Amino acid sequence: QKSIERQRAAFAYKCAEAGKSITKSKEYKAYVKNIPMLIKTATFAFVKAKSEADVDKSGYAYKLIYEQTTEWLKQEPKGLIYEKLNNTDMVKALVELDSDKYRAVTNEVLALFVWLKRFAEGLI
Amino acid sequence: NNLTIQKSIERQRAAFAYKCAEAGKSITKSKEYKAYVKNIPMLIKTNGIGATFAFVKAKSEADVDKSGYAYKLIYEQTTEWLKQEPKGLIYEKLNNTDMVKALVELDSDKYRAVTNEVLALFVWLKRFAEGLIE
Amino acid sequence: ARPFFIICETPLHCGSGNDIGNVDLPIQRERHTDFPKIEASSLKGGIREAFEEADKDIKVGSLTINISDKSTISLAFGPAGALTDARILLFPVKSMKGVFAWVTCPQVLERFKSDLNLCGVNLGFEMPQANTAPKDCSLFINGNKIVLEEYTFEIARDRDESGNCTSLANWLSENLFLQFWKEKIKKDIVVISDDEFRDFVTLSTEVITRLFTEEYLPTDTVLYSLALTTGIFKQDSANEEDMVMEFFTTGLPEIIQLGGNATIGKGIARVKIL
Amino acid sequence: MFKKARPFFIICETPLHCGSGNDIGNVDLPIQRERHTDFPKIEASSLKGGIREAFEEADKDIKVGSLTINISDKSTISLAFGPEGALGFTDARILLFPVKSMKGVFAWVTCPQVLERFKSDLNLCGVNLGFEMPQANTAPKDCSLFINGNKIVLEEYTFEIARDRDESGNCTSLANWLSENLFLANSGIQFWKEKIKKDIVVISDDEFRDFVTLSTEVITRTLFTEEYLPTDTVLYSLALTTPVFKEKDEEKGIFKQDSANEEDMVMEFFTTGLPEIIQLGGNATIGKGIARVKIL
Amino acid sequence: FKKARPFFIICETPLHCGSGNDIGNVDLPIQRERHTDFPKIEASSLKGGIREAFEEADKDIKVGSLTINISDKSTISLAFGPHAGALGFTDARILLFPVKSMKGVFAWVTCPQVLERFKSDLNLCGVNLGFEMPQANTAPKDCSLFINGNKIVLEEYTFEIARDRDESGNCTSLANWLSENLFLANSGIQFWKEKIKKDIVVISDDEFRDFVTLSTEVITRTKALFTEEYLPTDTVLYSLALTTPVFKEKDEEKGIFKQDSANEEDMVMEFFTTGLPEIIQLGGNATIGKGIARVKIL
Amino acid sequence: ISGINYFLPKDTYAAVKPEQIDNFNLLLNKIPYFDGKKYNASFIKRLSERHKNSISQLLGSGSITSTTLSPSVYEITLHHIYGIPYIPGQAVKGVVRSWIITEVEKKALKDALFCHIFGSQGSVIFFDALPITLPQLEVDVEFTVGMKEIAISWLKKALTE
Repeated sequence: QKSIERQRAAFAYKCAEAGKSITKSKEYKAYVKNIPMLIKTATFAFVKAKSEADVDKSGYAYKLIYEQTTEWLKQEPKGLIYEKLNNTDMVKALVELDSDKYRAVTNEVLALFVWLKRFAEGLI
Repeated sequence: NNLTIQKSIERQRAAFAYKCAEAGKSITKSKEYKAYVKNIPMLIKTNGIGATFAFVKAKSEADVDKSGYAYKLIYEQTTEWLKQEPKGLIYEKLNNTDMVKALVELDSDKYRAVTNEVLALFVWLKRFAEGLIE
Repeated sequence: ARPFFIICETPLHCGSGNDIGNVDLPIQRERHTDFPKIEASSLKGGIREAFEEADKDIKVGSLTINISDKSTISLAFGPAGALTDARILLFPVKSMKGVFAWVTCPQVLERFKSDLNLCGVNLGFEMPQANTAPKDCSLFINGNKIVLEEYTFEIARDRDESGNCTSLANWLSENLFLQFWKEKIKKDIVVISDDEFRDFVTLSTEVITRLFTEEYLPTDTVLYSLALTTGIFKQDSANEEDMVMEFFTTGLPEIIQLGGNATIGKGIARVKIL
Repeated sequence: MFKKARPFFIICETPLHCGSGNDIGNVDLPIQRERHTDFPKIEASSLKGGIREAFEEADKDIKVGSLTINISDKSTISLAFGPEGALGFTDARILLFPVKSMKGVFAWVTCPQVLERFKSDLNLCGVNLGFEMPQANTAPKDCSLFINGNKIVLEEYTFEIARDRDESGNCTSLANWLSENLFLANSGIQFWKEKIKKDIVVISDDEFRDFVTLSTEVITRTLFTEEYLPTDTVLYSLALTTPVFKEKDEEKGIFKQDSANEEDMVMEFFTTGLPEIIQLGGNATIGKGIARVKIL
Repeated sequence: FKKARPFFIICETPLHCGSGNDIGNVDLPIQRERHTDFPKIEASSLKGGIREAFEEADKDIKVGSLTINISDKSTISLAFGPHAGALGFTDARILLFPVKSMKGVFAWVTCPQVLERFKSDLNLCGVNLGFEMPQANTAPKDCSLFINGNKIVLEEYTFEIARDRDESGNCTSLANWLSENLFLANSGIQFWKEKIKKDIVVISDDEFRDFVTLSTEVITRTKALFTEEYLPTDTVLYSLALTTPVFKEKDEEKGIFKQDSANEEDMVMEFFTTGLPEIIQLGGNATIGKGIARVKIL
Repeated sequence: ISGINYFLPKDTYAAVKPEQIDNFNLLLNKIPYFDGKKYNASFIKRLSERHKNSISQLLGSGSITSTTLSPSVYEITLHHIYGIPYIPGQAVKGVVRSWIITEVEKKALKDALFCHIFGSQGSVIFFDALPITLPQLEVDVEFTVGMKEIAISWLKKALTE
C-alpha cells in the first residue's frame, strides 16, 4: 500500500481479470504486449482512434485500455495529473502539459504496462 | 523430551524440500527444473518476491511435457509452503486467491517475513535438487 | 559486596585454548551448560592492567593519593587483597521488527536474584514467567507472534505495567545505565523458554574466518559479576570493608580492555557499579 | 588499556568486497555482516593488512618530532605495526549508504542507531560534537529530494519526511559538520562537499535494514555470483596506540624521545605520513576496493 | 598499484553486455549502475575482451632495449595472469551519450556529476586538466544545435541553454581538450573531429538519467519473439588501467620485464601502451556484426 | 495545435515547424499525422567510408570479400541515431536462412556445411550494410559483407530468387 512498486501490482491484476469474460479476449493480450514498444517510438491517439463501442468487435480492446489506462493516472502516487484529468480526456490533457510533465507521465504510463504484460500472460 | 521450536521447523523445511526435489525429478524435464531452482534466490535478491513470482507465473505452460512445466511446478510448491510455514500470517488470503494476488496486498513486515520464509525454503530445495538430479 | 555489570562495546573474545571441533579458537564456556563466561584470572588481570596504567587523584577515608601508587595497588587487591566468575544475563538476537531483541531465560533471572540478594538489594517483584514480553514491546507482528532469526515464537504481552516483565524492564533501564539504549531496553526484553535459550547461545555467536575460524561474543551483550570486600589507606582500621570497597569503587575507570587480539581493537567493554 | 584514540573515515571510490569467507547466504560470495543486525562492516584484520601494505610500499621522508625518517624503513614499520604491536585499528562500520531516488539520482540514508553508535565511538577519543543527534524522519533545511509536497521517493518506497526550519535544527547541524569535517581542505572537490549539505535523509531503523540487505550490487562472474558494497559509501573507525613493547632504550628506534612519550610519537608518525589512497578487500586485480582515507 | 593511466573507449556498432535475466522492460537489459541507473561494463568483460584481442594479434614491439612479439605465451601469464597478474583494469563508466537532435543530426549529452567523477579519477594518475568543469545547461561558444534564438530541442523534449562569450569559457576549454584526447593525433576519422568540438551539450543530472534510461536502441528479433537493448553508436566510455611489479621470486623468472636500467612497473606500462590494437570487439552476439569499438590510450 | 501534429505540447510547438527538421527518423516516426478516422550526401558517403575502414582495420583483409548485390509512419528500418535507410544487421542472416530452408529440419541438420555456414559456435560473421548511392529512395506503393570460406556465393544465389 505504501510502496509504489506494489501499488501498481494491485491495479494491474484487477485490470487483467477484467479482460477475461469478454468475447474477444485473445485480441486483448495482443495489444497489451504491443503497447510498450509503441510508446518508445500520440500513441494513445492511435489507441483512441481505433476504438469501437460494440461489445463483440475487434475494436473493443481499445475501448477498455484507454479508459483503463486513464483511471490509473487519477490514482497516481506521485500525482502528476489529477485535476486536469477530472474535466477532460487523456489525449485532451497530455496535449496540455509542458516538457517536464511529459517525461514524468511518459515513464509512469510505460511503467504500468510492465505488470500488465506479466499478468496478461498469467491468466489470459 | 520435546524438541525446541528452533529445530521442529528445520526438520520440516528439509523434509518438504526433499519431497519437492523428488517430485521435480519425476517429470520429463528434470534438467530444466534443476536449472530453474537455482535462479529464484538471486532474482528475489535483485528485484523482490512479488515481481519474481509474477514473472514465474508468466512463463507457466499448461502441458506437462513442455519446457515450462517446471515453472508451474515451482509456483504450486512455493504456494503450498506459505500456507503452513508462517504459522498463520498469510494463510487467510491464499484460501480463495492466487498467491501472487495475495503477495501484493500486504504491509512491509509481512512482506519481509514471507521473503525470509521463502529464502529459507529455497536454501534447502536447491540443496537437494543439486544432489538428486545430475 | 557490589554487583558491577559489564557491557560490551566491540566483540569480546577470551582465549579458551584449542579444540578439535569446527571452530578453531572457541570461547570459554560453562563446563556443564555451555553458557559463555569470562575467567576471573582474566577479568582481574585486565582490571589491574587498567589500574596500573591510569593516573588520577581520589579521596578515600581521610587522606588523598593517586591510584598510580605502586604500593596502593600492590596491597589493596593484589601484589591477595580484601577484594568471582562472569555470568551472562542478556543476549542479542536478530528480529524482523526492531532490528534486534534481547532474550534471557528464567533460569538466568533466578541465578541473578540469588546473586544480588547477598548485596542486600531487594527488587520486590517476582521474576517474569517464561514466554512473556513487556507492555510496550515493538517486536510483535500480527499481535501474538515474534520472529527471531528465521523462526516464529508465540508470546503474550503484559496487559498492565504492574506485571513482572514491565517491572523488570523498568528496573533494568533505570539501574543499568547512568539515552537511546535506555529508551530501548525498557521495551525490547523477551524471555524465551530455557531450552530454546541454549540453542541461541550455542549457534548464534559471531565466527570471523580470517584458513581457520575464530569466535567472538556479539556486541551489546550484558554481563554481571560480584565484587566483595573484607598503609596509604590503613587509617585507624579497616571499618568492616568500607576501605577496600571504597578504593575499588572510586578507582574503577569507565573503559577496560579484556581478552586477546586487543591490538586490533577487540575486547573493549564498559564497567558500571550497581 | 589503550592511551590515545583518533577517528578516521573511509570513503569508497569503487565497489568494495571484503570477503566473508563462506556461508549459506543467498548469494555465493557475500560480504561480511554483523551477526545480530545485518549491517555491513570491515573486520580490523583486513583494514590493518591494507594499511600496512600501503605504508610499506610508500617512499618518502617525514619529520617525526625532531628527526628525519623515511617511512619505508623495515625496522621502523616492524616497530610500529608489529613484527613480521604499538598501533591498532577497530572494525569499520557503515555510516552513510547511497540509495536511488526519483529526484537527485541518489541520496544518502542513515538511521538513529548508527548515529548514536557514532557519537559513543567519538566519546572515547575526547571529541565532543556540540549538538544532539536528529530524530527519525528528518532532513536538512535545503533538501532537494522532495517531490510534490513533503513526500520523498527513494527506490520504490515513499516515506513522509518532515523538513527542518530555522537552520538551527539537529539534522542541519549534522549535515554541516559532516560537510566541513569529512573532506580535506578544498583543492577542487566542490561537488561532493556541496551535495552532502542537502541530500541526507534520516529514516527509521527498520527500513534502513530493508535497504542494505536487499540493495547491494550483485554481479554474475564466469556461473557464480558475487555481492559488493555500492560506491560512495562512508565508513568510520578508530586508531588505538600504546607505548612500545621493549626493554632497552636504544632498541626503541626514534620513538624514545627526549621529552615526549612513545605513544605521541607513534601517533605523529601515523597521522603525518598516512597515504591518501589505499586498497582494501578482495578481487583487487580488476580494480575493486580502492578507498579514500581522511583523519579528523 | 604503483602506476596507472587512463584510456578511452569509443563505440562504433551496438554494444551489449547482459547481466542475468533481471526481469524488466527489455528482455535483455544492459548492465546498469545500481545507485544511479547509468550504464557500465563490468571489469571482467573488458579484461577478457582486451586479453582476447591481445592474444590473436601478431607484431613486433620494443620495450627499452629488447624486442618481443606480443603474442607470446611466456609473457602473457606474467602480464595478465594464468599468480595474480600485474595488469588490471577498472570498470567502464559512461561519459558521453548520443541522443537524436532536430538540428545538427545528433547531439551528445553529459551531466556535471559524470564530469566531476572523471576529473576525480584522472587525479590518481597525476594528470591535472588545468580548467574548471562546466556548470549545468552550458554549451560551447560556437554550437550549431540552436533554434529560435537560444532554445535547443533534442528528441521531442525542449531545453533552454545559454552560450559562452569567449574562448576562456569552461565549455570551450572542455571541448578543445576532448578534441585532442579522444581521437588519433594524426589523420583518422576526422568527420567527427569538429563535431565533438561544437556539439557537446551539458544537462542537469535528472534529465540525463532519463535520457540514458529511455534512449537505448531496441532492435527486435525472432528465434520466440523477444526484444533486446543496445547502447547507441558513438557512445564514449573511459576506464583506468593499473599495474604493479610482477609477482615472482627469482630474478630470472621475471622475463623481459627485468632489465638493468629501470623498474618493472615502467616496463609493464610500456608493454601495455605499445602493444595494443587501435580497434577491438567487445560485447556479445558478435556473429551478427554487433559491437566494434576503438581504443586509444591517453 | 491539435489534429495534424498532436505533439510538441506548447513548449515544443514553438521554435519548430513541420519543414525545418534535419533527421528523418523523427519526422517519419516522431510526428505522425491523424486524419481523424484512421539530405546531404557527404555524410552518406563518410558513414560508409568509416564503416568500411573500421571493419577493415579490425578484420583481416583476406578474410572478408564484399559483394555488391543491391542498389510519417502508420501501420522503415532507419538507423537509430543516423536515421539512414540501411540497418539490417541481422536480416542478412535471416534472408539467407529463409532462402536455404525454403529451398533446401532433420535433413537441414545432417550436413556439417549446415553447422557452421548458417552456424548454430558461430563461425561466419555477417555485417549490417549501409548506403552506397546517396538515393532519396522515396517510397511509392555492400548489401552483404560476410566474413570470418565460400559463403557470398550461396548468399547471392539466395537473394536473386
